[PDB]
Amino acid sequence: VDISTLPRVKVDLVKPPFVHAHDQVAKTGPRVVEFTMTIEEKKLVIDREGTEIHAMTFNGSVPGPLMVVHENDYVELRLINPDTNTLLHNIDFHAATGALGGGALTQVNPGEETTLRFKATKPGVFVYHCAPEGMVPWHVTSGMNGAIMVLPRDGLKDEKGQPLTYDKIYYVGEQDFYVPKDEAGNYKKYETPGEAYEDAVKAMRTLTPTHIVFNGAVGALTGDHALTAAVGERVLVVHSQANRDTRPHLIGGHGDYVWATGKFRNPPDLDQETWLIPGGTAGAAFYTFRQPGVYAYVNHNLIEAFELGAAGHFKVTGEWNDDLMTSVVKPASM
Amino acid sequence: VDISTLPRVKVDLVKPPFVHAHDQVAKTGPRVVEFTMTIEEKKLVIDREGTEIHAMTFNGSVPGPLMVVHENDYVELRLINPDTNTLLHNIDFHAATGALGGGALTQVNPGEETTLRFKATKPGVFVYHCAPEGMVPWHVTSGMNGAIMVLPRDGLKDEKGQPLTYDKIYYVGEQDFYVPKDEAGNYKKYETPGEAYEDAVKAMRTLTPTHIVFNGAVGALTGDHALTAAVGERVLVVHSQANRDTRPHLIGGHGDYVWATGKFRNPPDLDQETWLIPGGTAGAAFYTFRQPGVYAYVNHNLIEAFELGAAGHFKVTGEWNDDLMTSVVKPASM
Amino acid sequence: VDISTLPRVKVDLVKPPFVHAHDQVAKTGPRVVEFTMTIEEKKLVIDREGTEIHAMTFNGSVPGPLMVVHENDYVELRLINPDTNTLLHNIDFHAATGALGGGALTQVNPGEETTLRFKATKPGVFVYHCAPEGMVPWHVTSGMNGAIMVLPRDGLKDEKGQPLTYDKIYYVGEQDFYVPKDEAGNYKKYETPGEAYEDAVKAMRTLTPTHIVFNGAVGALTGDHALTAAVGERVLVVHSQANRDTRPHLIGGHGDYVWATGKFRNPPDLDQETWLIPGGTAGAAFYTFRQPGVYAYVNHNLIEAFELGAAGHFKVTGEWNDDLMTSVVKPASM
Ligand SMILES: [Cu+2]
Ligand SMILES: [Cu+2]
Ligand SMILES: [Cu+2]
Ligand SMILES: [Cu+2]
Ligand SMILES: [Cu+2]
Ligand SMILES: [Cu+2]
Repeated sequence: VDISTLPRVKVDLVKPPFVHAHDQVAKTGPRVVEFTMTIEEKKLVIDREGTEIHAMTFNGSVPGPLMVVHENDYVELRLINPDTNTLLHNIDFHAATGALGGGALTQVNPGEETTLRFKATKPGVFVYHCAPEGMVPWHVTSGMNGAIMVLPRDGLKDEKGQPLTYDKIYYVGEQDFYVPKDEAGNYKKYETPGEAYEDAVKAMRTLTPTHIVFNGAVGALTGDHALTAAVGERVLVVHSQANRDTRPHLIGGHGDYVWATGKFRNPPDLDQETWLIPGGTAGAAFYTFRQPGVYAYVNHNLIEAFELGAAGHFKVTGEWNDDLMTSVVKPASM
Repeated sequence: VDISTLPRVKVDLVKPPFVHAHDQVAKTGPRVVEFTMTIEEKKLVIDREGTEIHAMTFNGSVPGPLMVVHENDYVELRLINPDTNTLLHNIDFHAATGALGGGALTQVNPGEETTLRFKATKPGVFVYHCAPEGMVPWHVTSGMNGAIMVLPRDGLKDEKGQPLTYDKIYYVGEQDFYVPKDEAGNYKKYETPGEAYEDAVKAMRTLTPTHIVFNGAVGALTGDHALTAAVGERVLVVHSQANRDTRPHLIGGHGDYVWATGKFRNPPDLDQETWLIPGGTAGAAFYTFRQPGVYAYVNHNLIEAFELGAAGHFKVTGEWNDDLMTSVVKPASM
Repeated sequence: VDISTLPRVKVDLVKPPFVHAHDQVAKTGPRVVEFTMTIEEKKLVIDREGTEIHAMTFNGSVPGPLMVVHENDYVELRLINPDTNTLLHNIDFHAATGALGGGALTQVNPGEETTLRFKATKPGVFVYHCAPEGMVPWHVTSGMNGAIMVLPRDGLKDEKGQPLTYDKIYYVGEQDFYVPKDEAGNYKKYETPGEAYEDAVKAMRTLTPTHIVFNGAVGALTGDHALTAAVGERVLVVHSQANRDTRPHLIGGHGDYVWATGKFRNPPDLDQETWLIPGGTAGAAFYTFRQPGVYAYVNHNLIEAFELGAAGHFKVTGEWNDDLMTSVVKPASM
């Protein structure tokens, strides 16, 4: 059908871990869904020590925002590279077919913009990332990645084909950073991107992240920015990792239904404690909360979680179920 | 139903890789299944060189013992921290719902004990581990982890819904250790836990294990402690890894039915050569032996297996099947 | 049935990434399928810098060639170790049952040969590799591994049981090398295998590959050796990794049907962006091309892909579909 005959809808994105408005079950026929993102090179402080890096972002955040469409919609993205940036950038959608996911068509120097359209022919959560030829892992591991969710037109389904409807959704982007270290182990900083590049390559070639964070920094999804839920709410957590495997775990909960490799035509795995999201993938986990209190949500390499940054929190409201768990004898002498 | 009306049964645990007595198919209604574990901080020699570490254990072993219940039983654990220990400990069950898996309710100083109860609402094999706030990966990577199996009340089923009944079960706990090294590469020892802690953190932050072992030491599941089976026996191998991914493989065999991420509501994967158990998970593999002789059971990063310790053996009794395999021409000149 | 009554067919192998002739659906009853491989120790240049290693190969290549049979055929392999080699070698088939996959029966010194037969009782793609007791990871990580495909007798099937027929097949072997480095970071070379062995062990124990390549070298599956396809062709890519996990991704495409852990009795995963092939496994991905142009095929740890070597290309012929993807506004000022 002629694409100029289709409805157009403009999305206004939100910063992760929040997700822009959308309907689970498609309330219209196929649409051209219009998005705009502005690339921002910016300094970011990523840890409690004050370590500051030169991040490369879509729309000012690490991760980039979650885009949401339905299967067989068209995604039309206007990608802007303002002249205040210094580098060449582009975008590759793992949801898309052809031209390196769009990367071959979206190369923008500072001061340029472009508009890409693709048909979202496969349902699932997918990574998107910058990928300039010859500099790909540098851009991705500088934070230049996010995700897109392509919902089935009739929403999510369980392993038996019955509906799964979330009440809340969050997007956790997990980022491995490779901050270059001197021989004593202290981070180096650099005066220009070119002067940094060889030691970024050197740091990356060790394959050992210095930091692994959610939402761009140690502690970002804690305190006043903890995720929230109520007992009995159905929550979908989309989780991406553009470059290394991760093993998400909700401490005190489960993934009731998990698409570990993120593709909704497949039945979910049930009752997961932990699951493996391969580097280069988005996964999604659905959970109905049953207990109030604090939860941690981690990469279950616990060194990565608690020493390198890959941990966030939920604060859950509601009543405690002593049938599901109780302290019979509280800690006491002997 | 009122929990005080339920039967109580006391389990007496056994040391891994053996598993305490149980019935695959539940012979009673739901029960409160009572367990006791005593925490033991102890020196352990982990390799053939004599490297000795200060391990932190549940019940004196690495891994902690396998607990076995059925779905919708209640697990009631008395956790004892004797005054001969020096540290604070607790326990998080990945099988449980709420309070950080129990960790928020089970904090015991030396000289204290506690009793936790939870409902085992989801069937599968699950990790349990110590997780004291601010010291989590140190305790887990000191050996303070084990697993619990929550059987379906009607036992295990194959991908078609027919029964799978094991004749024997073993529990392989796989442990990544991070023994601190000086600049020359030799292990350091320490005089107190506090004096060790920073270099343990430093060692962990390299993300590179020094040792990866089954049942607490290089070679533990070999020789007089090799696993055993007979041709035609059905064996379930439960395998856990609380902190890093592993890729188990039976050299000379297969996983006929594998729950790689350990959750029995899902159909197993058939005919696996190797499978991925993510860090923070227990998996289970069912195999019917068809050939006698020696088998190795490994993490199939073969460096991890054969240089770092992640290898055990089966000794299998019975008759050789030349239809399945034979040497047509034995090795000879030309 | 008496094996001497069965047909014999001799296969003539081809060098990867190509695959010898075969029929998807079995056109005969069960056969003894005869293969010959000659071990070759040889120098190989593995990167653009000219780094040369002493590789250990089956049939002169890294990976060894793909062998193809059907379920319940017998594989009969004549393995030759010419006297021009210096080491002991053998072979373990993950497809086989008993005697360490054949390794216990196939130990050949230089100047010896042997013939092994096994029944291919399970359908899937499987690793094969050398595994001499006490030297296993050295041989495997020197390149001495390949794969075997055991097709179902009625060919491949989708998640619904309908046929999947490929038009083309390729075999990508992915190799992690551990070239020993001095303290300055430069590669060492060695005068004999014995003089190399300790530092190979030392290099392996770091767990950090120096190189991760497809088809034996950086860039091997590019340029005049890029993989090829046409729009509308159905392609199966078999991918093995004998020692470390990998996360394959077709840049600009998908895995339409993926057996990530390689075993065809299981339904494939649909619509994958990226998938996890555990170390010690072969996986297979089926894709129907929809767009022409250049694709990259990578391990989606992009550092591993673009800095360490784990990247190849497809060149795809045919017409561009602007409905699936188009540049609406090409990159331009503002
Ligand atoms: Cu960029
Ligand atoms: Cu990508
Ligand atoms: Cu502890
Ligand atoms: Cu845990
Ligand atoms: Cu060899
Ligand atoms: Cu193997």
